[PDB]
Amino acid sequence: MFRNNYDGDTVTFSPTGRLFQVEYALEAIKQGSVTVGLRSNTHAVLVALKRNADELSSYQKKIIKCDEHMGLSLAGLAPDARVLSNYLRQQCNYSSLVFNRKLAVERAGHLLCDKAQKNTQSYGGRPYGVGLLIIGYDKSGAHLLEFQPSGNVTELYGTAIGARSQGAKTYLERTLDTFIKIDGNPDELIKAGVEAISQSLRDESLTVDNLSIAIVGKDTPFTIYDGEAVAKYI
Amino acid sequence: NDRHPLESTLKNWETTQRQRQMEQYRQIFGIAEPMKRTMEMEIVNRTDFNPLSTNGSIHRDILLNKECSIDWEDVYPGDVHSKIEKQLGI
Amino acid sequence: AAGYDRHITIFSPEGRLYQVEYAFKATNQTNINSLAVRGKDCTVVISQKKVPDKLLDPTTVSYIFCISRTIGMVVNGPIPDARNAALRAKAEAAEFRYKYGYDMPCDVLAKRMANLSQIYTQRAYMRPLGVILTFVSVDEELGPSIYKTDPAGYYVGYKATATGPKQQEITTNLENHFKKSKIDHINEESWEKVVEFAITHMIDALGTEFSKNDLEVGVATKDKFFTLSAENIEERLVAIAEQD
Amino acid sequence: LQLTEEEKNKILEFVVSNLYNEQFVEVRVRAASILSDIVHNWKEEQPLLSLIERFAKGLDVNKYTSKERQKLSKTDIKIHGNVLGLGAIISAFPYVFPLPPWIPKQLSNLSSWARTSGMTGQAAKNTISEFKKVRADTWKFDRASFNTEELEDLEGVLWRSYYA
Amino acid sequence: YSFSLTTFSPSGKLGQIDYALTAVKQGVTSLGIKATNGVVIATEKKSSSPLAMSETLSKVSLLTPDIGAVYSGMGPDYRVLVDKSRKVAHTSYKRIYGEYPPTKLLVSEVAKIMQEATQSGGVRPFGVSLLIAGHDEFNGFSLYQVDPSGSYFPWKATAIGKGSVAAKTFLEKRWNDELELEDAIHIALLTLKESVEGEFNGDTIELAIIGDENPDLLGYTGIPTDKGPRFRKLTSQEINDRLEAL
Amino acid sequence: MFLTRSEYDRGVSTFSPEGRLFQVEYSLEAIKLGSTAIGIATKEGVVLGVEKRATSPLLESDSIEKIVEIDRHIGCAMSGLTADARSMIEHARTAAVTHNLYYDEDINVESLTQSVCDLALRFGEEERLMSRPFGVALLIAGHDADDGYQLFHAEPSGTFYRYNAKAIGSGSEGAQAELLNEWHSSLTLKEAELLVLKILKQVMEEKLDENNAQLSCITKQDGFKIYDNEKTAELIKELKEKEAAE
Amino acid sequence: TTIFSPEGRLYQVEYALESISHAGTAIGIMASDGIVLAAERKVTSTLLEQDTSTEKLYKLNDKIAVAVAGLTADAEILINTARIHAQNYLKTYNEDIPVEILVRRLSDIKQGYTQHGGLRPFGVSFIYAGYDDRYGYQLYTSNPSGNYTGWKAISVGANTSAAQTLLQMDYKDDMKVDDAIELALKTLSKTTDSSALTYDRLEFATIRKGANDGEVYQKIFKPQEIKDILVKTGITKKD
Amino acid sequence: MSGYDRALSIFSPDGHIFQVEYALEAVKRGTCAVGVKGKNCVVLGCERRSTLKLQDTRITPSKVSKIDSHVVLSFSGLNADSRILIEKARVEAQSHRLTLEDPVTVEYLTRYVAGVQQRYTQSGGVRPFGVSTLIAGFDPRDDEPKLYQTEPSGIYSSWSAQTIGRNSKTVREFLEKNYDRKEPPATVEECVKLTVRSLLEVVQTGAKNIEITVVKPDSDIVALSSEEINQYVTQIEQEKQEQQEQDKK
Amino acid sequence: IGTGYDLSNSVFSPDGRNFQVEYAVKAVENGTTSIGIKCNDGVVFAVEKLITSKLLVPQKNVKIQVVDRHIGCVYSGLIPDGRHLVNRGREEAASFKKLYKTPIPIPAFADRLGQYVQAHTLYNSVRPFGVSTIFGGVDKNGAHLYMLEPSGSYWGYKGAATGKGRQSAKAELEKLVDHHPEGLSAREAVKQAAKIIYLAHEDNKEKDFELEISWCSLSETNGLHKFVKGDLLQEAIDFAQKEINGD
Repeated sequence: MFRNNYDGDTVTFSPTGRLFQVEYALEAIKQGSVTVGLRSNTHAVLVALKRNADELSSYQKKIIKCDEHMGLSLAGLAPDARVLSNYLRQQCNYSSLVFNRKLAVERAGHLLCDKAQKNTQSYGGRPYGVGLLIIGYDKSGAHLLEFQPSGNVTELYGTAIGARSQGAKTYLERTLDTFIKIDGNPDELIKAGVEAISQSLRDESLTVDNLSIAIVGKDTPFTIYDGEAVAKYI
Repeated sequence: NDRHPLESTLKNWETTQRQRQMEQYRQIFGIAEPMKRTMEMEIVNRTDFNPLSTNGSIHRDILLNKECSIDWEDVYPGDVHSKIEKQLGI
Repeated sequence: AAGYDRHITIFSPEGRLYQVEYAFKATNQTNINSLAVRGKDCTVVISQKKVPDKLLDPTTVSYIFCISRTIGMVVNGPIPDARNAALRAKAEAAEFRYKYGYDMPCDVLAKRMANLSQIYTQRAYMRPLGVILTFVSVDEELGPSIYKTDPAGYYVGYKATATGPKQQEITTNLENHFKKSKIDHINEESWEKVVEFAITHMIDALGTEFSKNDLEVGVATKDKFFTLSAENIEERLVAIAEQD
Repeated sequence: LQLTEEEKNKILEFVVSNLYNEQFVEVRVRAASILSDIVHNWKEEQPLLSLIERFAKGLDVNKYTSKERQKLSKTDIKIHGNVLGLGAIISAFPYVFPLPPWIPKQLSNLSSWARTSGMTGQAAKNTISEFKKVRADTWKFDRASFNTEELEDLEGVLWRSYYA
Repeated sequence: YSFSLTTFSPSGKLGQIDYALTAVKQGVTSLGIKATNGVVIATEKKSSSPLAMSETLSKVSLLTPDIGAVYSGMGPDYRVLVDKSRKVAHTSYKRIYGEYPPTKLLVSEVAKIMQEATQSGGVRPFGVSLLIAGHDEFNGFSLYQVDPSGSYFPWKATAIGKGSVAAKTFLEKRWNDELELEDAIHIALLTLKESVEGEFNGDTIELAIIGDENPDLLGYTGIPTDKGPRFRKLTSQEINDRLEAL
Repeated sequence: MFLTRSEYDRGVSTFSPEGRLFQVEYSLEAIKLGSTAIGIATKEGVVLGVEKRATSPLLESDSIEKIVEIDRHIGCAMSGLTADARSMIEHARTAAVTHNLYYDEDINVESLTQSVCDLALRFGEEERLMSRPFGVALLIAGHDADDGYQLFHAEPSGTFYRYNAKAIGSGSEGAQAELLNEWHSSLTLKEAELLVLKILKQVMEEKLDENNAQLSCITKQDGFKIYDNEKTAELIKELKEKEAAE
Repeated sequence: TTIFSPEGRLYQVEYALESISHAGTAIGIMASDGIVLAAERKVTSTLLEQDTSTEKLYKLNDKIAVAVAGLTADAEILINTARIHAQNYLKTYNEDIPVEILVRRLSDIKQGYTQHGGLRPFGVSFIYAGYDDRYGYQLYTSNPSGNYTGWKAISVGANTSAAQTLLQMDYKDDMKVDDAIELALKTLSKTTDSSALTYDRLEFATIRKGANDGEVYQKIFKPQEIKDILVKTGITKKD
Repeated sequence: MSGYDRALSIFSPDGHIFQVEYALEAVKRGTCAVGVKGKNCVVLGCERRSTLKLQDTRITPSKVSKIDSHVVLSFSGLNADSRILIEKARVEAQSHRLTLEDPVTVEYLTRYVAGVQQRYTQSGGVRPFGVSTLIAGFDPRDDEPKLYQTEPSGIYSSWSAQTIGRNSKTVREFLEKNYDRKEPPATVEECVKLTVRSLLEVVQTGAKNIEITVVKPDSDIVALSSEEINQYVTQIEQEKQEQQEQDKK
Repeated sequence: IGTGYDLSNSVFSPDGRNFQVEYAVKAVENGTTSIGIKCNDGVVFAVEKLITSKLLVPQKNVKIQVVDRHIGCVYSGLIPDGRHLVNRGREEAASFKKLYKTPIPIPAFADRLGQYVQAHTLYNSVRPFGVSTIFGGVDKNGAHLYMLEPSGSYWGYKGAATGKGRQSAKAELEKLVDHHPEGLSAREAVKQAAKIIYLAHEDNKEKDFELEISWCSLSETNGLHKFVKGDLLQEAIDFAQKEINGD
């Protein structure tokens, strides 16, 4: 009853300048479980809800490490989230070998944009079906990047990605001054994320297995929590 | 080695002269010019397969500026399934 | 819509490449008329300059291109397709001068450019450029010269070729001058009278007077093709206004 | 256009009593797929409101805490048949353009079970995912017939191995 | 990968080549005649404007010093085939045998180029039919036609383009096996006088011959072994003098 | 019945308005059409089993072995066998041996599972992406020093989960319901064998015997072994007396 | 586009076979001491050069010949490939190419143009002829599919069915080359669409032994020699 | 994946009705090819279509094709394709020995053949081969007969007897009654007699249409001539007259 | 009987135009409003930056990009396409500087930038860039300001405006060039740029915003492109406010 002629190929433009396949690639983010990213002046944090397909089934991986100074969460396509995260780790190693720095996370953002925009511009492929929250810390402080798969990115104090994330997003937005100051007490920046992600659970509950937490600021490098590591944070 | 001084130079001459030309066009005209010229050559090479004919192509001699010039390589030149499963990947 | 026949360069039952016929409508997207003529020892190109917005810099609007020392062209069509074809023509002249040890003739550059247009006119994944190229020089072999090239890859010599959406009036006035004068060039010994003659024909054909900033000029003598500035055009407009 | 009102009634209570089959789970899902065909062919609303009431009686409540609503979804044939029966009603309505106001309300009860990670919630995820798929060509017009929180209750239904 | 062009239509026809013969059938006519001691090839020059200088648009072309060509169809397709045909004569045969190829070996090579354009993805077949005419020590004088298919044929006389069926009927009616080169020139000038779209004179008409050797046109003396060009392109004054004998 | 088609169905490398890839999703529905295969992981061994369709007597068994050795510590159950299933398994074999000769130790089962999923993302052998499906469902079972006894459902998508117990082929719903109602972290190897036979009995329609059912387990001590028909028979006899003992 | 019809049959091969079913008739006959090839040529053009040296019939080497039904443009690509293979075998083994090795060589190239979707198949059917020591006089046929078959007498192209019936009733295993001359001319006169057979409409050839023990000789007949076998046979369009 | 199973009516995914199914249709239309094992031989047999009166028999190819001194291949479906499929297998086996100091194993001649067939299925608008094959022989330094079937999809399987092509149901039905896997034909003569009985039920006319190759250990490959298979056909037809006249009424 | 001419990029419609390049400018027409003002010795760039949540990090989300060092760049429409065309420009100028040992002419950076964008209008294997660029700088010939389209068309300008507010912006740019025919100063262009931007934001009055401005003046910033901040920014904000609150 309302057929769209202009959403078959990634290279077509709508008569109104839309790239419909790319806007459909964003609707794949809404297919994942909620992850929340937030930062203070000195720490950035990721907290992620992990699904399973059955009660016998091991929960899905959500946080990935690229280097000691940055990593990411993935609410979108898991097998396509392995393509971007591989390329980001490859670029971290390229920076340590070819330039002897480590890849500042603004520069990591520019490289993900370039790679995703290439998929968005050429025939014989598809847009990436995944949104990334990248967190990192470098000479310019604590950093948090929302990569959206149209080939774009933005510097943000916090955000939520995945199904039912408008709840968690609105809690971060109503509780921002609360998390931006926290600094030298990183466990309250973790509890700030755990309140935010709890708003997207509609009487679902956090459990020791359902939830994963990752933090990267100052000396303490990028680390991930699972099982009882996240029991003190329930 | 025992192998003729000129052999490795003349083996790679056609590739070397075009690779050197594309770097001059990048330098004098910018990245757009060798990006245009490599995509024209890609369309011409990739859409022009015929297992029984190996004698170059008419449009590739126009593109390469070889339409009125003979080398010794043009007067002295040197399985259809094996060609098919190379053109498509095995 | 007839499927692929109208969207790629392939023959209709009739035998029409719709990719080429449509590229000839692209050349009139500028709404610009240009005129070229041969004198005794020069060839001249005059082109209508459109700068409607106050906000443009008229020094950056130009459809006239210097192709080498001795050869130059006007383009009819979109500026992105005119700058692409100018950059090819600059590279083709440079590589000919290296290979053959003498300056690239206008006839040879028009043929070389026309052979490139025949590719896009046969390969289904290549589209013909949306431009007409009007090369002019003073060749030591053919003296003053004019060669025109088009999206179909057909090129031929000329003594007063012109391209534009009002080109038929200019051409019909040129044909009537060459019919009465019977010489195949305008018999002026200096290029100033040739350009003035070429601005008298474009006024008379297009039904409008021109300011010094509403007109363009080209001057191809031996050893130099060059473009006039607005004050050199106004010297000619002043001499036209002094005569009539 | 062949059976009468006593034969279609026998067919209904047979397919509806196959929704509560105590031994087979494949005969409980098969029966929903056929109760959809019975319901699609109804021409008046009073039968459907009474079927909605029968299927909604085991549902449409906060009588269950999340741990009951979860453990009952792994075990309980009664609510399994009621969720399958209500999904059979929802999927009988693929292309009704102005979306009937009972559809958003009953989708709201199913989407409570869709979070419950077992056989009863599976029937609800399948119902909502099939619904969004048929309503994927109308969705800008149908998004107006739901609240903001109801549209979020429709979101996270695909528990596929490649969706994170 | 569903990739080819010029595939078979259910009645056993190639289709795209058929459309390529409709482009040939729309061109300004060209024709050729073989005589006892020479050959003639001829065509009209159609001006895009009377400001065009058709001393620049040659339609009749030298392939080797004893072989000529002319077309009907798309002239751009004919400028590109003629330069490959010239390259072929030198690279395949002159540089191995120190002598130019016959007019059956060069026609086969031109036809092989046009066949490869039918059996391809990515490329349309040519929009030209070529008449190739020439001389060789053992075959003697010859004339051939080549079509978009890559089919080539030996002809006693032929015509191609708009006026071709009326030209071919006149060529059947006038051809006999004892013609000489001055006779064949008159028959060819008569045939173009019926097919002409524009004005008829030495400036609008192209005409070439492969005849006797012309030692004047070799441009150097001292080597009788080298006989000098058989191919000669008639000057516009000769054409006007013969057009006064008409 | 009533039709329920969308416009996004049949899309290759395309997202629906929700993001749904419908080629890989319709491939994941084939886990109901195969012959039944079941896996049960425990602290003692991973018990794999498949229902046999009764063969022509002329078809010799080694042609259709749906429980297979990848390596001494890894094996696949398939619900259906295809050339692509043997392609996945022979890629897994070649991957397991190439790992052992490069890294001097036995492959981790997760890493083998990921390597067969990487084959599926490549579509065999340009950016490797999850757009189209490859092959069939594998239950990959194995044992390694780091992550113990593991059962993986490897899907046509190039993604997988570890399961404690998984059923694939035409018993999937009723089997997985009885598995999740019944599985313990206290299952012994013996009880895992009787559990897989009790599940098999209930789906198979037929009377369960050593000619319609097949068993295996991966054990760390014994390696992978497919079970002898006499051993499945004495286990099936033991199931009969366990239910008669009620 | 080289995809199967739902019966497991190739549309392009069937359309190439429709094309050759119009493409002029050719007969070959294998006598006890030589092979005959004959082909009927639709000369609807007066100005086409008859007494051109070939159109339907061609040499592949010093003891092998072909007749062509189909597109002559397609046939000449295969014919050159076969000529190159015959001389490359002679260069390698110092011995003349066996007929089976060459006929099937052209049957393997023609199958490849039927499998890959970028290639159209070749619209050609070949009636090969030749001698070698491995077998003796051999007559083979090959068609657009890449199928090939051995025969004692065969027709290809137009009017195959009428020609096969006429061959079948008059062919004898012990006949001589001059009986095969007569038979092939009779068959074509009993099959032709044209009112009567004549020397320019006819292409002819033979693969005899001659008088000298080492010889095998392939006279591809010039028009005047064909006029003599015409007037000897009783077809005899004579003054 | 076919017939009457249809949820809310139905619609098609990427799936079953496909190029490989139409290649299976081409295979079924090609002549009947059979193979049976014995105690210490394997016999492959084929249907010739009855040769035309003007066809040349002495040069007509033997339908069963030797790939190597110990391996034999026969087919149903497209002949041109089988010729291209036998060439690849023959050079693959000769290359095996040249690089492995080992003659090709029958199981490697079946995985290779079905393997190359699978690549022409996988992708590219290159079609799959319209061919199904029996591959039979012995490994070197062994006395076990082997017999494999391959299909256009690149699936392959081992059989102690099998049939492919036209009318193969009726042949497989006869083999299931006459081939006992405990006590297979104990002698070559009985193995050949079983293949002649098996083919006699499905061939067009008689001894013209059957042709057989017997493979034995240690490279003893042996085509049987028309005259040898005429004495088998005649002996089987003698036993039919004997069985009929041994009616008791 | 159909219009398949707009589905693909290497195709002319019947009138002889690339409809994908005509749809790619629609992506620019949705973009952020931005302008460049050309002075008597330099170029000013100004942008209205929409702040769709408070979370947007301050002074680190930036719409003005510094190509090379003596050139500035502001773009509108699809943001990923401007980033790609901004990174290629940086490569272009860095190549010229390593080879010719001088900064690239702005007229020459514009030509190399306009040939890369036209190349994506040639082939159906790629789509046009759905972004328009304003770029400009000071070189050895002084001040140049260019604007470049999805089509690859580019010209030099006295002032240029792009994105959503372009109508109101072009009408004010015309008032400037009419009142100041000789040209406006560096400090007069920053004040007047803020006035133009605030007046363009009157289309979207509810969507709160930030103003971001940059120099490239031979006298104020020694010919290098540089950011406008602090007191000169607040002096521009107050001029914009006192003239838009015109009571």
